[PDB]
This record gives sequence, structure tokens and C-alpha cells, in this order.
Amino acid sequence: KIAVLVVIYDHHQRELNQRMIDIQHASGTHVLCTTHIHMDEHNCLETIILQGNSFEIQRLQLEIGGLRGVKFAKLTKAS
Amino acid sequence: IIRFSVSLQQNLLDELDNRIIKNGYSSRSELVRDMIREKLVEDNWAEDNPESKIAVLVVIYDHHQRELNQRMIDIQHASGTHVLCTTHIHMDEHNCLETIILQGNSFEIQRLQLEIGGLRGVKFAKLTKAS
Amino acid sequence: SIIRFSVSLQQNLLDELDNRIIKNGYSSRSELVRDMIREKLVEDNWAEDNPNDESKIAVLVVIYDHHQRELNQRMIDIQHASGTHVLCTTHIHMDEHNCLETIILQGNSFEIQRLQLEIGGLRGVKFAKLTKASSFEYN
Amino acid sequence: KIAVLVVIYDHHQRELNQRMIDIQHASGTHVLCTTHIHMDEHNCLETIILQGNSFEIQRLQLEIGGLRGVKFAKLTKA
Ligand SMILES: [Mg+2]
Ligand code: NI
Ligand code: NI
Ligand code: NI
Ligand code: NI
Repeated sequence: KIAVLVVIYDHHQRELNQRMIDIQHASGTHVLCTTHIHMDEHNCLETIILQGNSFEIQRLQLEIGGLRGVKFAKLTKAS
Repeated sequence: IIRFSVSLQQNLLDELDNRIIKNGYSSRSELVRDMIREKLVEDNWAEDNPESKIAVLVVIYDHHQRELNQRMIDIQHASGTHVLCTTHIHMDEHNCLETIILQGNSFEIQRLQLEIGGLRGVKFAKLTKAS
Repeated sequence: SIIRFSVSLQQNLLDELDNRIIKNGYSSRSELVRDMIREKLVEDNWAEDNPNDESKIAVLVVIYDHHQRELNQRMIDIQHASGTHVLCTTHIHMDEHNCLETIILQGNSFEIQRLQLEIGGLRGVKFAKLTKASSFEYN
Repeated sequence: KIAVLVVIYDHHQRELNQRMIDIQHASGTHVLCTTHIHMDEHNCLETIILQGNSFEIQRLQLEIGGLRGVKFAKLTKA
């Protein structure tokens, strides 16, 4: 399975990027790459693309989805 | 921070519970948090008026399908939506995945998703709406 | 009926949710939320890959113009090549340029949903929407 | 304007049909017709098609949704 996680987060939350990076390096999944754009002055949008088993993918969204300053983390899956 | 009460029929609470397992949520509230956060984006998209909403279109397609990539270019150009960025993954010989960050109004963005998805050689097209 | 239980949640997130109650046409928080969860558990139950599961029930509601040539047959053909089983369809002649159909369908969630997308994309079809029935609701 | 109510209900609940019929005849809406099929040995599925203002339509779903033996009443509007 390949998946894409879309994350919207607070631009002013300090150290949040670091945490998100720690998580993705610790992850059992294979993260192919991430892309970041400013939506505006307050919010960044992030696309994380990944391959792995659905269990390891789910844990990634939960770990990320729970951080403070994360507005949301939405998963899309394909076969 | 803060706790509040909800009333659910029995059969719905059990399914929620079951779903907590199937998906590996730690708590009930973690999954309700998730439902709310996505219900809010959904209600922001349905239904204001004018721009400038953000969405991510995820697309899987076969690059051996002739003209398709240019069909997608043309279709997007005639849409009124603005592409902010696209990432492309060469998955294998016969699959490409694209994430296309789009800005515009909800109607044009959604119409674009249906148009792209209807194209031959397009195996998967899915929108993730943002707010 | 009814089992109360608790949800822990960021303050700001509850306010944002609370400001939906009236706009969505609801009178209380409970009713809004309880419907959100019902709708999400169903979608989630349908967003699940179980390749041979023909027990699922859905109602497809369609509005279209009968003046559009070939369309009705396109719908017949599309449904025939879908693997879904039609149990029944009611048709209302609304006026000169509008027919409404309620099609009761049985099959697996993927084929049923694919059918909704296919019909909805046809020219002359003005409206096509699925009402899903999931088994935790009635079984 | 035009709406469809989908209702799944308990096949073994006695007098429920009557109640559902009383309610639709009493209703402020114009009910065009209803269709019933057995989903299995325990559950019936019912499609009610109606025209009316959203207020009268909403009250129909609530009144039907509230009966005993009714598993659910889901509304679609066009
Ligand atoms: Mg190829
Ligand atoms: Ni910045
Ligand atoms: Ni490629
Ligand atoms: Ni007709
Ligand atoms: Ni019977």
C-alpha cells in the first residue's frame, strides 16, 4: 500500500517540525518524501507520502494527529 | 483540556468501540476528535459562495497512456483553479502518483476531481479538502 | 435507548463544534454529534476492503432528464455490468424534464459506490446520491 | 422540495406499519408513494418519497425515526 497523509498545522508552534521529523524517522513505514507550503501567515500544509502496512501507517497518523499545533491529519489509501 | 457528555444508542457505541480496535485508537475521544475535525472542514466546504479554499488532489495513473498527462494539464488550465505545487512519485513502470495542491472555489475544485477521475488511464483520483 | 459517556477535547475545538449546532439545523450538541458519529462509522464501514461481501444494502436516488437519448439504457447497461443486484426501483415522473428514481441495491461496498460515481458522471443525470445501510444499524 | 426517506425496521414489531401509515396520512407533506422490501427475515426496508417544505419533511423523519422497531430513518433532499 501507498498512502498520502495531509497535515495542516500552526505556523507559529515552535519545535513542531522537529517533532514531526523525529516521528517520521522513527516510523516503521517507508516515508518517501514530504512537501510543505504556507497556506497563509498562520497555517502550513504538509503532504507526507508513504509506503507500508496499514498498521504502521495508522500509527503514523495518530502520532502526528495528536501533536499540539496540528489542526488535522487526513489519510488517503490506495491498493 | 475539558470533558463533555454525549448520548449514543447502545449499538452505535459498540461499533465505535469495534472501530477503535480496527483502527488502533487509544481512546474514544481520540476518534471523536478526528470525526469533528473532519466534519468541520466538510461544513466549511458546504457551502459558502465566492475562493480561496485549499485542497490536495491525489492522483494515480499510467504514464504510458498517451496524451493523458497533457489532458490533465489542459483540464486544470481551463478550470479556474490555481495549482500551488505538485509532487510526483514514479511508483513503477505503469503507475505514477501525484499530489496536486489546489486553490480556488469549492465547486471548481470538486468539478476538477470528477473530470480527472473520469479520464482513461486514471486509476485513482481523490480530494482531501482543507480549512 | 440512550447511553451517556464522556469525551475529552480541546476547548477551542468544542467551541468550533458548538457553533455548528444552529447552522446545521440542530437544537443540541448531543444530536449533532450523535449523527456525525453515525455517518462516520457507516462511511468507515463502507471505506473498508472486504472483496467478497454481498450483504450490503443501499438506496441510490437519481434525478435525470428522460429527454436525454440513450441515457436510461446507459444506466441499465452500467448497472448490469456492475455485479450489484437491483432488488427494486420506483420511478416518479416529476415533470417534463425530470425523473426521480430510487434504486434499491445489494452487493459489496466498492461496486455499489463505483456505480454511484459512474451514473453521477453521465450526461443528463442532474443528481445521484447513495444512502448506505450498514449492518451494525439493524443486524 | 422533493425528498426520499429510507427506513429500515423490525419485521416482527406488531402494529408498526399501521403507525407509519397513520403518520404519513396525518403529515403536512405530500407523500407520493412508499415501497417495501424484505431485506431478510428480521428487517424490512422502506422507501418513502415526498414533496413538501423542509419543516414538514423534517417532522416526518422525526415522528417516524422515533417509533419503536424503527432501526433508522435517513433523509435525502434534492
Ligand atoms: Mg503503462
Ligand atoms: Ni514560514
Ligand atoms: Ni512517474
Ligand atoms: Ni419519468
Ligand atoms: Ni414478511
